[PDB]
Amino acid sequence: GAQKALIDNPADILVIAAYFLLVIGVGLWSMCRTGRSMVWWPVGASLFASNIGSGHFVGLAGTGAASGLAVAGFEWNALFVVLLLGWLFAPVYLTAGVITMPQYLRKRFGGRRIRLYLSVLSLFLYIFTKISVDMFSGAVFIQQALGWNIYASVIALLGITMIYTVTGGLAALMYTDTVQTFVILGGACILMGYAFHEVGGYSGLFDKYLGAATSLTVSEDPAVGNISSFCYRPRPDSYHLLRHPVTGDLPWPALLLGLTIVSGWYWCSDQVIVQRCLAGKSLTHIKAGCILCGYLKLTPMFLMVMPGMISRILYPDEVACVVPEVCRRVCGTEVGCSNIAYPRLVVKLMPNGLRGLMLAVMLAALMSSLASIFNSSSTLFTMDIYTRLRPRAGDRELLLVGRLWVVFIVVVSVAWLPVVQAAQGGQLFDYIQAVSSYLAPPVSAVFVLALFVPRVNEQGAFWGLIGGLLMGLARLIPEFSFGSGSCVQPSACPAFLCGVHYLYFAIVLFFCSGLLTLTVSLCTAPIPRKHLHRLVFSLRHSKEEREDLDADEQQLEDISEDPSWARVVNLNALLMMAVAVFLWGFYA
Amino acid sequence: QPWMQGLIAVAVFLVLVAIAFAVNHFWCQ
Ligand SMILES: O=C(CCc1ccc(O)cc1)c1c(O)cc(O)cc1O[C@@H]1O[C@H](CO)[C@@H](O)[C@H](O)[C@H]1O
Repeated sequence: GAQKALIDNPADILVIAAYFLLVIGVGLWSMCRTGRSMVWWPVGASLFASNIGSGHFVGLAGTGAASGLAVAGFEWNALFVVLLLGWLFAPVYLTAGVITMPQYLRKRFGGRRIRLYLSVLSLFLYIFTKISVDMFSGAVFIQQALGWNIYASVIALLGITMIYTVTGGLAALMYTDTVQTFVILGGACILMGYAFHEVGGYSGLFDKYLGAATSLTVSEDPAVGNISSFCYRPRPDSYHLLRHPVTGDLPWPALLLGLTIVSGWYWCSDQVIVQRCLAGKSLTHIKAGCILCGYLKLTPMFLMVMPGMISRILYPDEVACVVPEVCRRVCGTEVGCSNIAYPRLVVKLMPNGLRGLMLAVMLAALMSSLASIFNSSSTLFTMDIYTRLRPRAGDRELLLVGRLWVVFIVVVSVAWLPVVQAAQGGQLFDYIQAVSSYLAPPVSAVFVLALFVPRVNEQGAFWGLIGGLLMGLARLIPEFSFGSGSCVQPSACPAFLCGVHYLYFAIVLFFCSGLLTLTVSLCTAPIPRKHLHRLVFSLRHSKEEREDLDADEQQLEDISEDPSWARVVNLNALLMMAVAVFLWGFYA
Repeated sequence: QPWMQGLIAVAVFLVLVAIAFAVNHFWCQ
């Protein structure tokens, strides 16, 4: 049931089929075939591509189409945070002898409680933030390509995902990941080129976006009424990075002080970020790659965000639709529709042949990303949480419970899929960053206090963590539950709660849980100094043998650099940051 | 103009690094 749709000419059919035959080709080959050593350039480029996933294209273009240029702010916070990985959070995992921040918080506080809690928190942030967002992004791409419901589309994205996993898949990653990322950035550059051609240049985008609004502004359903021009016409400031502190969609204050709290937690504590970061031969290599990955945080603004805007100019009757009836008719959700910006742009601009390659590669990536995250949530669940409940495991038995977990989280993500669909007025970006502002800032506070206040004991961290979840859930649940609605039909939850921007609530939850940590901490017994060495910043150059806190439950450790190459790397970070800041000043 | 706005931003940032280097030299020997 598909005819004379821009994917149904067999140039693109042959190209999509060929690529998902070549990925199973690399995979069955891989099945039968069978910390250091990565250099500045390759380990910079792995950080970049760690965050370029179809979910990013969808959301960052979509929010581009909705709000103008200031989601690009997001990305330019990222490069200052990656620098601070490369300088602050990367040395600490090197000095401590750890890899994971769970391994660090096992050495730093000691108890099985904080490992248990972060593990359960990580399960909720893969169900809410990774699995459901990836399923949703597949659904969107597929709908714009071959009109199909969300539910039918995920049935298919999970069908191809299961036959990715069982036919090699995650074994044959390094080959597939290198080639997927090369042709995503290739495809993205070609399609950007086509978008700026179609709008009539760069001058075209800027002279045409602020008038790009829809013609259909009235609803059959009364109560909605004659829809206001506040809502349907684009925002009067949408060429600027820095917005009003209080009435901005992405307030300046918030972006700076509050994305750091949340982007910080992502770069300090992700499995993939830290696992790819600690592949250098050296801290100099790590630092110089973390400089190159900044130079790759400005490409997305052109590659992802400006195409969202050109998706609004070219296709305003769909991308910028306001009326509850017309939105459902185009994107399947009353609340809005910007989410279709990047996929609609791919289907309708990229010419025959190339079109299928770009759809194939954006789809094989969600196959890989889903398969990665199912494996990762399975180990974490199978080890941390079952072992604790029942440490009597037949490894056969365990491998069942490992497989039965993946069934449960497929189902709970698919259950959650319509909340992700109309999440923040139909803005995937905002939902991702809003979930991560409700759940991250406690952990941000406990890791920035662990590592710079040695007085903070274990009682402290745990109750900081648990007192941050209750404040955070006192807004994350209440908001996904009273609905969020949108511009046309405002929400219902009150602003004693969901008034303020989610990034401002991240700032308050950061400082609040922080003080819980400090106060429970200073009312209990301190950690003795002897089992704190090369864990706190005050004791990183100590050279004194310590009697580890995890060692109580048991009964690549170099930060050297050539100072000539260290002067080189510190120069290149300061040049890159000046370049970044000038690009920010231009688009402020 | 936007390029005036860019040069203002980098000028402020270099001043910010000068405050940081003065802190490291003077208050963090
Ligand atoms: O996709 C890549 C790129 C691999 C690559 C390596 C060298 C190079 O020169 C170009 C590319 C990648 C990575 O470099 C590090 C990772 O740890 C994971 C990677 O794969 C996926 O990256 C997705 C975003 O693109 C992410 O959502 C997903 O979960 C993840 O598995």
